[PDB]
Amino acid sequence: TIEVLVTVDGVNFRTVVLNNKNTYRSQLGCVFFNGADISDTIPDEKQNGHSLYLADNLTADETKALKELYGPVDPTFLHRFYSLKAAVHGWKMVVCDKVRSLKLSDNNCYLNAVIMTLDLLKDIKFVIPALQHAFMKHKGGDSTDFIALIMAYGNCTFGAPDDASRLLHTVLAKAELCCSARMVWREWCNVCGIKDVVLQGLKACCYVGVQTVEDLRARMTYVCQCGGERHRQLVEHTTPWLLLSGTPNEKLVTTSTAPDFVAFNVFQGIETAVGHYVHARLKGGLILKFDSGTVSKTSDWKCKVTDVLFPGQKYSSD
Amino acid sequence: MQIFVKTLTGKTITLEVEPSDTIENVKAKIQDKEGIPPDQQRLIFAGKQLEDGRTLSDYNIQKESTLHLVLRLRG
Ligand SMILES: [Zn+2]
Repeated sequence: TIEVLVTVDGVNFRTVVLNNKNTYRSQLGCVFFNGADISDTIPDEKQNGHSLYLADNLTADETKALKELYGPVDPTFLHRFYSLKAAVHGWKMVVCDKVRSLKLSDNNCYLNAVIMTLDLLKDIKFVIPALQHAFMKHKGGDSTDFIALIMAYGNCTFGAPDDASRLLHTVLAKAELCCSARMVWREWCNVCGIKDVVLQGLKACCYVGVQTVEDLRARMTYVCQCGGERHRQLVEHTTPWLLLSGTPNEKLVTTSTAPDFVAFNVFQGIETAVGHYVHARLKGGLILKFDSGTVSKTSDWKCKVTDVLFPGQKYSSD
Repeated sequence: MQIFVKTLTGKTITLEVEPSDTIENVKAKIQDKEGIPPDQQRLIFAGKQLEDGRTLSDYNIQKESTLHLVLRLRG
């Protein structure tokens, strides 16, 4: 018989004794030793002195610590995170032209688009400790934990291609601004009346449905609660940066009089099959195409853009 | 209550839903009407992406609101 440790946060442990007549799964549950799923083996000796990592069948105190560390999560979040964290150990962050990027492997080009876009967002942090922990860790040269986390939260499967925008906004939904930003919408209906709506924080910096600032400021039209025509228009907006996102749209990106945006992401291929993501920025007077480990620095591109990042905002409707 | 879902075709369909209904629950109803799996559905409301775990009332989605269906890409 052996005696091992059990943790879920890497801080609080509990001593557990398991018999060699039944496996970990039937005695203790899903566990990871040295970054490997040993939850179907028989207790040995090198683990009879070190610690494990539980994933299911937690205690009331562990579940408590889980919520403090990981926030409200899926019942399988722990298992998937351990599995992914081990799987993405082989990945590496290169330094393509004074910018870092995720090297292409196991269909992770979509993750490259997300991270490289995240790295361009000023003054942001995360509510969830583990996420913020892994984030600051990422800023310093090791990004294994952070990558595995955002894959875990976005329910990304290792090796499978996925949506960059979808993951980016799922991540930002768990982030907050370390500064201030406001967004004022004027809604009006000829029957019900004029109503101003104010948005403040990170939510004021992101919008899905448009890709040009002009379209964001254009009068929008939808249905009021009464059934009649309702309208909406941005009349005040101040942010450190503006992230616009929409369906892949084929634009003629030219650096001849470079447009307002600083960076943008591109979806290549057909959107019904499996395509390819390329992160692009604007350095100097030329375009920089970052292809998950590569740096093409041509000055013109006819491509299908997805996410478009703009600088700080300052707008009033006169 | 009644909400609208701008589909991929360009048409608008109409769903009868409750404020307590989860985003996933809505996606299930969209599946039965449009034939699109919930996994490959992205619902957008006034610029905000609707995360699965939440509900309609969570995102302040009341009657006659319009959700936008966007196809989930594979890159
Ligand atoms: Zn009205």
